[PDB]
Parts: sequence; C-alpha cells; structure tokens
Amino acid sequence: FAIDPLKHSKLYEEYGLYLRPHAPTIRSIKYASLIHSMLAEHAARHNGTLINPRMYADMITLGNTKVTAIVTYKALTEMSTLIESFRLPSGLTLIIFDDEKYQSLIPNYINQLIAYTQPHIIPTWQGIADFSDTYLRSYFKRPFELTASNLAAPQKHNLSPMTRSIFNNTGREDAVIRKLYGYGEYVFIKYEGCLITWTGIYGEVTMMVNLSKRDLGLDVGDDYLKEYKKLLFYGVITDAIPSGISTRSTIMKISPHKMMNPSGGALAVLSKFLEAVVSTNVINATLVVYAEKGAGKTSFLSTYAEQLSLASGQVVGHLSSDAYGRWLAKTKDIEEPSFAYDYVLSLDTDDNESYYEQKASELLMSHGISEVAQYELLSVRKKIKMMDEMNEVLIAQLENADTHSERNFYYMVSTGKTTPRILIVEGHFNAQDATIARTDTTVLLRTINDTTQAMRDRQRGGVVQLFLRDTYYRLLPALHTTVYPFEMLESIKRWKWV
Amino acid sequence: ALHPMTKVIFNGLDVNTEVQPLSDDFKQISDPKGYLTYSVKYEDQFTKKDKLRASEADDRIVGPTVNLFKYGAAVVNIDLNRDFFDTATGIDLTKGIPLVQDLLVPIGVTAGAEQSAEYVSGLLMVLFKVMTDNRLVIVGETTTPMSNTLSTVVNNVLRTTYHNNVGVNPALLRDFTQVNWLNRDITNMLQQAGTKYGLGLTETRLDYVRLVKTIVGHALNIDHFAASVLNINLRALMEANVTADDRIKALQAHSMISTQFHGPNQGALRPELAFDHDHIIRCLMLAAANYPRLEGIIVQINTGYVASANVIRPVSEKRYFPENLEQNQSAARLVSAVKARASEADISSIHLAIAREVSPMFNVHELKKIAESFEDPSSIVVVLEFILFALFFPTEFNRIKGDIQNVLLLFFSRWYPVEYGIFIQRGATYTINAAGEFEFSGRNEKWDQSLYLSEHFPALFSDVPLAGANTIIAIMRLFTPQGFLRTDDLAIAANFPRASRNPQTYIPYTNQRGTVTNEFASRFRTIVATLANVVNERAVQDDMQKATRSCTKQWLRHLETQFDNIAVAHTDHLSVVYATMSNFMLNFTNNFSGNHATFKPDQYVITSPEGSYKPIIERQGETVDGLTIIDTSIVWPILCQCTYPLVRQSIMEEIVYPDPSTTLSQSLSVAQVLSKLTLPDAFINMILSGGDSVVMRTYQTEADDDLDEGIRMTTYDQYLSHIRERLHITNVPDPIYITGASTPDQIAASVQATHVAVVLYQSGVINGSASTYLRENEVLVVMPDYYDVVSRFANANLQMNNNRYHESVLEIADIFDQADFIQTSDAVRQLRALMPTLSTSQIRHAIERIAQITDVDSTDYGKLTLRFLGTLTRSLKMQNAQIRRIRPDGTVLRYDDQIDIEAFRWSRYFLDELRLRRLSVGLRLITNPRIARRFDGVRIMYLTDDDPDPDFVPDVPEGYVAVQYAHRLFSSSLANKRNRVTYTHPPTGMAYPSPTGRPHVHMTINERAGMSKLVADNIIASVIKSNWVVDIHDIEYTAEVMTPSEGYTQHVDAESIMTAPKGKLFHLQFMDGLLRPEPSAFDPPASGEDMRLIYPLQPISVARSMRAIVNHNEVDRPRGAVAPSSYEMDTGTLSRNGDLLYSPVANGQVGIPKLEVDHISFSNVVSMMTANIRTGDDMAVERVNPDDVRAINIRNA
Repeated sequence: FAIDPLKHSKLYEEYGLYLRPHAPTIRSIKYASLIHSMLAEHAARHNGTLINPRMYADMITLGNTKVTAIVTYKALTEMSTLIESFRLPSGLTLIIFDDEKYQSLIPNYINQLIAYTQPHIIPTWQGIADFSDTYLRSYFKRPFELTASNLAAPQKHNLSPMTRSIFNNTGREDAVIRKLYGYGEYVFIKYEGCLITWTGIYGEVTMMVNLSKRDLGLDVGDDYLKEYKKLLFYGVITDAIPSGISTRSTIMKISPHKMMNPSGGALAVLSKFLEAVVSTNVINATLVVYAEKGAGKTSFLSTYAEQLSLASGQVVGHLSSDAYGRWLAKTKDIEEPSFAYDYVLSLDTDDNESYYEQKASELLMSHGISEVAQYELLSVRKKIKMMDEMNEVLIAQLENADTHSERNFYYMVSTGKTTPRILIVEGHFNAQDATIARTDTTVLLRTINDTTQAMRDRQRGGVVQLFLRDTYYRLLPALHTTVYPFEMLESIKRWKWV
Repeated sequence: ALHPMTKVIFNGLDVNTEVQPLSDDFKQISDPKGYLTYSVKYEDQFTKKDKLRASEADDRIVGPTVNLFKYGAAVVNIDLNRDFFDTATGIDLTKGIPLVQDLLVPIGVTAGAEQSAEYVSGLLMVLFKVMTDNRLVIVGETTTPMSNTLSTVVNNVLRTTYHNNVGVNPALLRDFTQVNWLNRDITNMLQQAGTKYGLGLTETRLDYVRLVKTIVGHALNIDHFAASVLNINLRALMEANVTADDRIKALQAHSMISTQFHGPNQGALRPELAFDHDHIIRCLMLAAANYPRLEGIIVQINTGYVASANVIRPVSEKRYFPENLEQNQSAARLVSAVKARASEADISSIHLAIAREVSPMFNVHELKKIAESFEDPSSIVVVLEFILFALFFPTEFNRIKGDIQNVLLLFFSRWYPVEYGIFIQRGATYTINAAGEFEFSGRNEKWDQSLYLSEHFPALFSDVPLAGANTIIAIMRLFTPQGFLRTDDLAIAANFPRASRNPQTYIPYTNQRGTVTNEFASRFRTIVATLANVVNERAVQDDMQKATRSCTKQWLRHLETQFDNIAVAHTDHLSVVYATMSNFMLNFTNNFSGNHATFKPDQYVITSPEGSYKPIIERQGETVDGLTIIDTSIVWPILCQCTYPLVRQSIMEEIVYPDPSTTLSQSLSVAQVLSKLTLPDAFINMILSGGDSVVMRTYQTEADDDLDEGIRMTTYDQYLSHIRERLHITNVPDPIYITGASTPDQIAASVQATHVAVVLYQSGVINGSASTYLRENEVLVVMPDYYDVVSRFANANLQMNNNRYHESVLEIADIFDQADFIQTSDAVRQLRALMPTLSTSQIRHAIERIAQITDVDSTDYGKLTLRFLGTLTRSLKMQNAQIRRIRPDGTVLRYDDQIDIEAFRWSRYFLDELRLRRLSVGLRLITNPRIARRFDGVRIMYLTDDDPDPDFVPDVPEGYVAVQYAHRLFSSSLANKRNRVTYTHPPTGMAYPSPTGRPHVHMTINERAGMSKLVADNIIASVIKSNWVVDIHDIEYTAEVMTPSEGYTQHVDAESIMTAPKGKLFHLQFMDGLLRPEPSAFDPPASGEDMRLIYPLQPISVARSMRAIVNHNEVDRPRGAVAPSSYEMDTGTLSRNGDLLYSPVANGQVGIPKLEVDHISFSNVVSMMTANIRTGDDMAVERVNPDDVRAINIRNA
C-alpha cells in the first residue's frame, strides 16, 4: 500500500476496512511495511527525496535490478539485500485508492515513486472503498451487510470472525446486535454519517450528510421540509445537476455512510478569508459567495455570520446578495442617495422588489409570457436571444462608476465607517468581480437544491424568478472554487483561534 | 510464518500466492426458509392463550407444531412465505396474493385501475425470486437426542438427529393433540403403506479417500418447491466433478508460458463449479452490443499487463542516424523526412500498440491521416515506416491495411507511372466469389474504413501476380508477416470463453533461441536489400547526386544495425508476452489468420425478429480518447530510442514475470458483472417470447362450424414480417408452394420437414383432397392478398364464402413449440392471458423496475467497471435475440453447424445453465392451485346469512330466466307522473317500470362499461325488491376467511361493486361460521336477521389445509371439519437424479415424483453439505517462475 496498514491502522478503520488478524498474504503485508521503514529512512538521508527513484520503483514494483563508487549507490545496495531477502516471485504493487483524505496522507517518498510505477488504483464508490481485488480482499476482512433481511445469526450465513466483519444496517441499537444475536467476537465497522436515497421528480437521488442517523430525524419516508435546516448545513447531493429533488420528495432508504472529507483544494481558498478576518493588518476583508438564484444561501449564510462572529469575537454582516437590486428600485431618481450600512439592511428581504425583477418582469411581457408552463414551450435559441436582450440592462449598471452604478454601491457600503469590519457580499452572476470590492477570496456555493425546482417552488415565483436563474446561469460558470456549504462550517472549526 | 533470508529448509509447500474463487455464485444459508408456510387463524373463544408444554425432550421436536395447531384453530391456510418473500423484494403479502406496485401497469385507464395488474406482476417477482435463488444449504445447529428420552411415537419418526429449527408439520401431531378425530385421522393416514413420515439423517455419503462425511440428507419440514431448488443447487455443485484445484488452470493461462504451480492437492473435499463456457461467451456478445465501451476495458486490462511486465522502457538517447551523417550536407533532404515522422517515445502508447494486437476490435480502427507527397527520393521513410509497422504489428497492420493503400497509391502513381496504369485498370478493390475466385472491381476508388466491414478488400494485398505488373507485386511481398498461428491450449483447458471453433491467435514472430543469425532479423535484411534497389532506380532516373544516393543507402543499413540489436529482445521476450496475453479471459475474438489476402473478422450480430439487428464490430467513430486512431509513427521509437531488458544483457536485470492475480481479478470482475447485467432483460423477455402475434383469418368450409374451425389463412406481408424471420433462426428449409394440383402428402412432407404447419400459396385452384387436409391439421396458408379467396380454392361443398370469417390474432407460441427459443409451458401460457395489453414502452418500464429491486453484489472494481460502460441499454430490442453471423452484404445468415460455436445456436434467453433448472421448478410453483387466490367473478343475491362458510355458492333457483346485460334494456320512461328507469324483459318484450313487480331474472353482466349510475342503482334495487341474481364477470377480489370471534372488520359498499374501474382489486371478508357459540336454550330471541348481498362464484379457500381443529361434545367429528391431506405428511425418499419422490404404495413401484402432481408435501429430504466441504474458500498454491525467458517454448506442442 501507499500507507502501511499495520503502523497506521486507524485510517483504514475510518473507511470500514479492518485489518485481518494474524499464510502467504499475512506474510506479505509484513514484508511491505518493512520496505516503508527502509524507504522512509532513505528520504531522510537526503531531505526528502530518495535518490534515483527509478531504480527504487523498479525494485518494489518489479522483481528486478539486484545491485551490489559506492556511496552514491549505497542505499540501492542496502535495499537489494532487503527485497531479495524475502523470496517473492514478482514485485510488490502500489494501492492508492482515490480519496482526498487518503491521497493527502501519502508520505513524500511514496508519491515520488508514482511517476515510475503504473500503480493499482481502486475506485471509490462514494468513499467507503468497496472490497474487490485480491489485494483488498485477501489482505483484510471482506465485510458482511446486516440489513433488515439477514437476521439473526452468525451460524446461519456461515460467517467467521477472522474473515468477515459486519455492517450494521438494522436501525436497531448497536450494542444489542452483538449481545443476543451472537455477534460477540465479531468486530463492527463504525460509520458516523449517513446516506439518504430520496424520491425525485426525475428519479432516485442519493445524497449524503455527515450526521449520524440519531443526530437528525427523518426515517423512513418523511418529507423534504422536515429537518430541512440540518440537511442544508451538511449535505452533498451526489448527482449531476439537475438532480431534481423537491419539497414534496420523500425518503426511500437510509444507510449509515462514511463522513465525507472536505476538499483540500477548496478548504484553503476559504482559509484565506479565515486568516484575513483574524489579522489586525488587513483592513476590511471580504468574502464573496457566488451561487445560483435558488441555492438557498440567504437562509444559509445568515447563520454563517452567526458562526464566524461568535468564534472571532468581531461583528460581521452579510449584504444579502440582492441589496443592489432592492435598493436601486427605491432610489433610481434620487440625486444624492444614502449609502449607509443601516439603510441597506433595513430595506431588503423581501417586500421591496428588485430592480432587475422589474426589468426582467417588463421584458418577459414584451415577448409576451406569464406562465411557467408557457416557458417550457419556449426553446433554446429563441430563449437565448431573450437572455441576450436581458444582458444589455445588466451592463448599464456595471460599465461606468456613476453615482447609481453597482461599482459605487459596493465601494461606499464597504468603506463608510458605519459598516462592519468584514462584510460578506454575495453575487449572483460572474463578471460581478469587477464590482465587488475588494478581496482575494471568491467562492462558489453549491447547496442541496435543484435551484430551478426551487424557482417553480418559490411560492410567489412566477416566470420572473425563473427567467433570472436561467439568465444568471448563462453568466455564472464554475470558474471559481466550489465550496459545498458544510465545508465553510468545517473550516471555522479547524482554524485555531486566540 | 517463517523468517529471513537465505533459503532455510522448509519441509512444507512454499506458498507465495493465494487464489480467490472463480465465481461468487452460491449463498451459504444454514437454516433454510421455505417458499410455503402454514398460517393459522385462531378462534379467540375456544382457544387457550397459554403455551403447551409436553416432555422436555419432546418439546424441541413437537413443540412449535402443537403450539401452532393449538386447540381452537379455525382455519389453516397454505400461503406464500413472509420472511422469504419479504418487503425488501417489493412483494406484499397482506391480502393473500403477491402484489408488486409498478412493474406491469396498464396505460390509458382511470387512476385506480392498475391494482388488478399487481397480481400478475406479483407472480413475476415470485417467479423471479425462485429463479435467482442460489442458496446452498450447510448443516446448521443439529442436535442429537437420546432414544430413552423420547416417547415411542417420536422414536419411530426421528432419524438419529434433527435441526433445532424443526419447522411445522401436522404429522408430528400423532398422539400429542387434544382433538380426538384429528388424532384418529392422522394415525389412520400414517399407517398406510403409501406414506411414511421421517425426520432427520437419511443418507450419509462418506468420502472415497479421506473417509469423512461429506454430503448428508436431512428430512426437513419444508415444501417441495423450495426443496427442489435446494437440491438442484447441490446436484450441480457435487456432480460437476471439478475441485478447487482447477483454479490453477485459470492461473496457467494468465501467467507466463511454461510456468509451474505446485500443490496443494485438496482433492474432492473442496468442490467448485466449472467456469461456465456457454453463458459467459453468450453474455459478452450482448455486452459488446449494448455497451460498445467494453473495448476500453479489455484494452485497459491488457495495457496494465504490458506495463507491469517491464518489457519496453523509453530512453532519452536518439540514434536515428549513424555517426556523422547527420551533419552531412547532401543528407539534409533526408534528415528532415525522418525527424518529421519519428516522434518522441511516450511510454503510454508503446504499451497501447502492443495491447491492441491481441485485443478484440469492436470499434473499427482508422489510420492517422498521413499527409505526404512522395515527391523526392527522400520520401522512402514513409514506406519503411509501413514495413516496420507490418512486421512488428501485423494484426494491427491488417485492421488499417486499406488506408495504407490510400497512401501507397500515391507512391506507385509517382514512381512507377506505367506500372500503376497496368495495376489500376484491374481494380483498387476486389471481392471474393462464392466458388473461391477473385472478382476484381476495375474501379479507381479511395479506400475508406466503411468498406472494412463490407465484401471489398484492398487490392494491393491480393498477392496475385498481374501479367505486366511484376514490380508492384514484388514490393507487396514485403508486407507479409513473419509469425505463426498458435492454438489457445491454455484457455480451452481452463475453459475460457472463445468466439471460435479453433481458438487461434496470431503471434507476430517466432521464438528464436540458440541461433547465431536471427531468422526474423534476416528477413529485414532482404527487405532493405530490396528497398535499396527501388530507391536506386528513382535516384538515377531523376539524376540526383552521387552523395545523396550514398547517404540514403548508408541510412538504410543503419536501420540494419539497429534492427539486429533489438530483434534478440523482440523474438525472446515480446513473443512470450503475446503468447500469454492470448490466453487471457476477455481476449475472446480471433484477431488474425495468417494471410492478408483473405481475412475478415467474423461479424456476429444480435438479430431480432421484432427489431433491427445491432452489429458487434461497427465503425461508429466512438473514440475512447485515442483508441480508434492508430499511430504508425510508433515504430520509430520502438526501433531506435527504447532500451530493452535483453539489449542491456551488461547490467543485471532479472526478467520480470508478473503475477497472475491482477489480470485474473480484473477479468473476473468484468465477466461476473455482465454475467448478471442482462438478467432483468432476460426475464421479462422470457415470459414474452411468444407474445408476438400475427393476424389470420378462418374460412368455414362446411355447415355447423364455429369461429375457429376451417382453413387458417394469413397475408404474405403478415408472414414476411413475423414468421419468415423466425424460420431462418430455427434452421428449417423454406415452406413449399402449393399450386392447386398439390397432393396432401406433399403438404405433409413440408410440415414434417419445416416443423411449423405453414405452407405458401403460389397459384392455381387447390383441390378438395388437400382442402380437407388443411382443415383437420390447422395448417396456416399464406396468401398474397385477399382478392376473391373463394376462387383460389375448389369450393366443391359450396359452403365456403368470402364474407364468412372470424378475424382473430394468432400468437407465435401457438405455432412454435421449441424448447430454448419460445417458452411454451402451461404456466407461462396462463400469464399472457392475465397480462394487460403490453407495448414496447411498458416492457421498458418493467425491466427498470426489476433492476431497482435487485441489489447484486459488486466489488471495488465492479461498480467502477459497472459505471464505466455505463448507462445506455434501452436501444436494442431483445424480443427473440439470437447470435448469428451476417454476410458482408448485410443479410443475416442462418446458423451454420460447422462455423459457429455451440453456444450460439439457441441463445437460451441469455441465462445460466442453473437458472433454467430453477425456472422449471418455479413454473410449477406459479401454476399451483393452492396460491391462485386472485378470484374473478362475483354474484349479487339477497339470501340470508344463517350458516356462513366461504365455500357457499348460492344456487340459482329453477324459475329464473337467463338475460344478457346490455345498454339497450334500461331507459327512462314516463310511468306514473315520474320518470322511472324501465327494464325491458328481452323474451317477453314487456316493460317494467318499478323494481318490485319485475320478473325473475338471472342477469349476467359481462362488460360494465358506460353503465349508468341510475341503472346500476336500479339493478341492486331489483335484487332487494324482486329477488334477481346478478353475476358480474369483471370483479377481481381477494378474500380473507374471518373467524366468528374476530368478526367483520371492513365492508364493501354496493356503490363500489357497481361503479368502479375495470382494474380495481377488492377485498371481501367471509366468515367461517362453524365455531359460532350456540346460545342458551332459555334465552329470549333477538330481533333481526343477518343478510348477505355479495357471494362468490368459484370456491373460496383453495389454500385451506385443515379446518376447525376442535372436538364436538355430542357427535364424533364436527360437521365439515377436514383432515390434513395425506400428501402433506409424506417425506418419501430422494431419487438418484435429485428429484423428490413420494413413498411407494406397493413393492416394486418407483414412487411418484413430487413435482408431477400438484399436492403439497411439507417434509423433504434436502441434500446439504457438512462442515467438511467449505465451498468457496481461498486456496493456496506455489508459483514457480521459469528460469530464462529464452528457454520458454511457444510453438508447436
């Protein structure tokens, strides 16, 4: 393996993969972990990088290159007496298995062998690591599912504690199943999240949350609005958008799943803002969050201000993402408008109409339409010309820095002393980046919401909400870091505070 | 287990690898669950709510039987098993019948009319769960009692041991029940000769060598439908006669050639099924049809073998030119042509080009568009590129040999201008005549890879000497391969799937040990010595330099030196890799057969009589991101800038022999997934195999005929679309043409040769002798059209008329009765009359509902494999899908007995050898009258409910009149100052306005469609007031038999029984009024009576086994109480075949098999393996690598 499973056994225990008790593969897994103590030393000797990894990788992987002036070829000579020591007929082989938690924990000296190996890759289904493959199935503990059908004996299904482990899928308590059903000495895998298979408008949709089955309710076949607030905070809908879940959708089945790991490429981009909020150097740091119109983030990043301000000991305030549109409708006409922070937040959500929803509303009429089912009858290029017409009322507020333009609004709200130290703006469409000011941290929010389903939901949605989600998706590609709303709640916690 | 390092003495077996099983095929349950269990409805008054306690040693055997037939049982039904057909498989068993929600639903109905089709979809999943029941019983927690602790009525029963889960069987009620008539009726039955109940160890098969117990048969308490399934799974695991040591044969194929595997010699104690040849090769042809990305897997398995063997390593030193010709001015035109073609030696694509040579080709390969001029005499570098691509990769040379003609006809038309005109008048393409001639086309066409699947060949590769073109043909003799044709001896002995009769792959070049001159390198000497004279003539015809001709020929023999240095490593270490890659599992097609002039790959298709045919090999341009484009500039890094593990001899190398288990486990995890991936396709298309229909007519030929008798006639267009495509499949001749003068013996000669009674009409007037033969044998006559069809026959009786016929449909399962093609059993014939009118979009919904139910076991490569292909299946029609070769013209050939493999003759619904054997046992469970409790037909009558039993069918009295129901009878009429609904009695013609004075009518409703609600009120008002009897033939309903202490729970209104859609499934509750409390003699009477409006037609409680297990205090046995049937208590024996027999009734009588009759036997001998078998373990071998790679023999042997 890349990480040896006898010195580092708990990581495989986190995946549901327990080490088989102590034979030609029990002897081989001790042989591979002996190489890692040799290999690790060698890439100490010269920091870090073990030297000539090509003749290294043609020894572990291939039963090849016995070698015997010297000190150059010293670590090769010490090793050719180590791998010809145990008699193998071929190489040892690698086993990265495609997981951002597992791939991050690979040490430096193993990764330098990956260029010259052709390693064996084990494809994760959603995580767990799924148990084929004479490596993964002869080394340790091919498991046994324990759903509501296979009850209730280990003698019945012919299991043995030295070969098969047991995956609790009852819904019963954990402690009783190895008490009265005879599953003592049978070790049990521990999963601390769960996977939900919802019904959908389009089909079966499998999402996961990193909460256990006890931490939230909803079993089995409760609707989508019951404990909706916990699902938004912790869910990924592992499906190609449009997934198509709705507020009338229910649960098909629940199984405990591995707690998924957040995104080392998307943890660090969000970690810049969680450094610039801390340091007294950076005046007025800013977090910019892009999403679709129906991602449901105004209900989400209202409490992430509540999670950051209680951890930082400061005052934060989110600008609620439409506060250009609510405000410009109120004072199109007014020569000197009030740019104050308290005036902006006492204006929106919801009763003041947006300015673009006036403009979009007038426009839909001209190509006369008022029904959502009438919008399906329209099709793409005849639609897309409407989107192009919709743009030219966009650019009139983005181009120059007039006194009613977008550039002046996100400036003077951000500067003027009444505002909070670290506002969070949210933008709908990309190429608002020349307007929001000023930051090094723009993320992209993808929540558990088929957003166009939520715009036929909205419940005074109409076509005006749904035309603009479609217009903004034409302006918002995924050219920034997707941020996955449980990961911002995860990074507050990781950060080390004062 | 042992210690480092220096080869200590080990007196065991030096185990270094461990081998997985070849097929995860069986479950290994210990306590078996049956298909049918008893279900008892207790009467709450007479019963006693305690637990009955006998002797404690008797309490483990008799215990759960006397606590289920406890004193006071009203009815005892035999229903489907709840904890086998559980809610994980969608089957609901609350109302008695199996019900699946959304499997076969009708369309165009009212929103509640899909409930009646939930019974038919229930009987599919009950058939489906038995069909995929792969359980294999292991001996559980069997206890052994002392004989002096059991009473003597149990000691004559018990065979030496018993499982702790003893089950429930009424034969154990002998001398344990309180009921006296039951104890007499069971003892009188068990003392017959034809039955003998037992329990426990019957047979014990000791092993032949080890002398331990292996296979025992315990007389369980389980129905014979589940026990026959558990005995088929054991009679094919033990009588396959192949151990777990035949996994070694699958390892000798996937490892290097002439390797060895020692031990462990486990013997017959560790059996395993043979790796199924006929089912894996039959399912790879669907997986090559529906999922054309499957080449992307099989190449990637073969690519991962080559890169793990460490066979070619690219180096960073370039020796394209000899020393100080690079810089030499005259060669400046030559060094630009070589450096433009040659390309850097990426390690990823040299390993790809090797693996493409023995891979199956599904997407038709095509050449990278080489844009060259053939202008200067320095342009021979492109021709030398093609010679090296023809010697190194002659298989992949063949697949793109046509596009090389599109390049080389620019070569010959610019250097040999007169010779090209002689050659191109013969033709640029040619076909093959049927007798073996070559038919040259005579046209000048650019080749395309579209023509690769057709009957055209490239004409440069004809190898035919043209009189006058002896120069072009002599250059084309340099593109011949230098290999041999090795049979796949390691794959056939390992019983791998192959698509041929003789599995023969083309290894590109011979192993060449012990030679001084290499006979593959010296072939390239004679090519350059031929190419030196070709470039000599082109240089001196066009008068170029002396130095440019010398620096060309000094380069041609620098490729001589570099070819000698690496052919020692090709013909010793590449050739043993192409031998061992040919014996892999998924490399099943042949690739090449020696001659470029004749080869085409055998085009199998998936034909269908009700759809299009989907070819396997098909140019569709579906790239796998670089797979269909073939790079001919790969032979320049192979020849020059790569170092080999034998060209380096002088450094120590230790030639890498890779492990068998990586390319084996990837090949199983593909061949295990697609073995069951087409399995929900394989079930609905098996029930519907004969569901296709033709439109025929029937002309009555005499007086007093019915709609069905006569001459059966259909049109020629109806024949040509349905029946003609199903006669080329079944391999019969064409049906004959009857011409009017035809004798009836000629028609009998065609029916007994073409096994369907179909004759074709041609012309003439068919005489009366054959016309009586066409009547008494139901022979289908195929007419061209229906224009004066009397005049085509000799109507001598003068009763056959043009306007006298009954046009009706005729199913294909009625005229074809073939075993493995159309399922024509008595069970499946009943389902296609219970199904609604299906369509090609409701079978699609039926398949995707079964696949949602089935949660099959994948692995960590399975789902990844499963995902890869990975989403499109619903394009191909799978009606009667067979596997047939086609002509390159494009017509589907018949099954030829001597070319195709045996497993392509009858595609057995794309199923398993075992899965048909469980299916015929499953069809006996579906046609069983004990579970057919979907009751149709209901009767409204107004009799009193005084002695209730569910069997009660009220007889129509003598004075009623049978009246068919129509909408013409009831109409509004002004009767007495009020519009009343008036019935018009059809015989007497009168009118009856009020429902009191209506005559005695037995009305039979067949339709109830468009029936008014006031009319439906008036008929139920006519039952109450005027005592009609109304039969409704549309209502489907279930029925629970209520005990008289429980009482009726729900009721059915008369509004629902009359105003409902056609497909609504009701639930009537009937009361078994046998255990009602008799009132005291001094009690003053009650006021009212118990009426009863709804009655059944056919007898309720066909599932009833026992009824009213009590004793009566005045009479000996109660009125109507039944005894358990004497076949429910007979174990019998187990036959030698594996069939379950009853007990014989006399001496010298073979007992009746339990599947031949329809009675249920709840005790059976089930062969189960003991703890000394352990099927499906990880056995352990010693792999020994060969010594040298030059000592490994390949051919001939």
